[PDB]
Amino acid sequence: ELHTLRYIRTAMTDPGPGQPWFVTVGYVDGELFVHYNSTARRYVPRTEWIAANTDQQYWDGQTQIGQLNEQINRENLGIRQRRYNQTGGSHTVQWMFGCDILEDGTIRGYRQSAYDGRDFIALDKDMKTFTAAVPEAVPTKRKWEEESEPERWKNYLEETCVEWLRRYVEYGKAELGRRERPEVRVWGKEADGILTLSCRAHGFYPRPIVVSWLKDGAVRGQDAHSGGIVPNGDGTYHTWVTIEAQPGDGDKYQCRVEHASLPQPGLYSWK
Amino acid sequence: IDWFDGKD
Amino acid sequence: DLTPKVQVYSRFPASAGTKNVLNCFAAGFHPPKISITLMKDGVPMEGAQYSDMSFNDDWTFQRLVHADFTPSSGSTYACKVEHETLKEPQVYKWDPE
Repeated sequence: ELHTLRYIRTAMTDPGPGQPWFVTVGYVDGELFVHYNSTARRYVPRTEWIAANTDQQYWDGQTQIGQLNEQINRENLGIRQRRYNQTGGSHTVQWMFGCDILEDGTIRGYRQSAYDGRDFIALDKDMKTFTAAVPEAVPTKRKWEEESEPERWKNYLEETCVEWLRRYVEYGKAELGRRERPEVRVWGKEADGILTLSCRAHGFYPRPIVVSWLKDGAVRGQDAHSGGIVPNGDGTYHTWVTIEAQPGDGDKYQCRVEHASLPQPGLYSWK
Repeated sequence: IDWFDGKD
Repeated sequence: DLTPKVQVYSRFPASAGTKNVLNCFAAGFHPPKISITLMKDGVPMEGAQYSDMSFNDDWTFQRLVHADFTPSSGSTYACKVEHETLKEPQVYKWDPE
């Protein structure tokens, strides 16, 4: 803890070429563990631990939950387009929901939706009502509140979501609690007369990390540029920070990498 | 676990 | 700005004659439809995985393509991206370093 469970849903009129129009993927503590799409018509494990700690019930049920959501989302695409007076084109429904369990026993939840990449509607903090982000979502607010949708999502988020998240974290404790050391490389090709120094951490886990440039031993932040944290294909991450120097001042710069996996912070020069 | 959406 | 923000990077720091994985990560875009091709010398490579996709809290989509490979001496690797928010395909060259 903190521990998180997150589901994100995409429903699109224009995927497109050999791509599924409907997808749902689940993440525990920010890592992919579950996948469903309209081509497969099947939920599948994406980590060894989820597969090893569930029975066939789990997959057959989730699969049919996925197939059900597929029909509901087909209609919702239709409904939102009509609200927006659309008769064609690329459009998308997005759902994003889940729960957090904070180290302190306190939980959190959120249920929010977008249309064409913009806020459409969401359950509000007290989980008693929905707040439409656009006028087109107003009839939806009215309908759901008449149908006691908020209460139904209060239960899912505060009980169902949390209880299952407890099971998941327990299943994949070892995997989620592991550490993987980044290999770091510093490099500086140039031209146009500027020495561009780059420092890259490869395959670190968990996610959090610090990669900084030092100039005369002093951290040169204001002007280093980061690509942020981007994922590898194996549940590890990558980051890449650059800085331009004089061609010759190269020897004055050092990249420093701090990570939980490291015996000591890495400190590396160019060349 | 995943859960079912309501109808818009 | 809803154009794809692309980075090309290898799983491991690259080495002469060493097996690796080439990654292309596109982020911050909409609509989700996108074309992302890993390329060796202006031609597609072999065996490309696409996930997930997913999106951020701001609802912008992201997509990762990765493929097993060994960097060949004298070869140029790059990620070719096509998305409707751009006039023409974008080509992001990989730096072997």
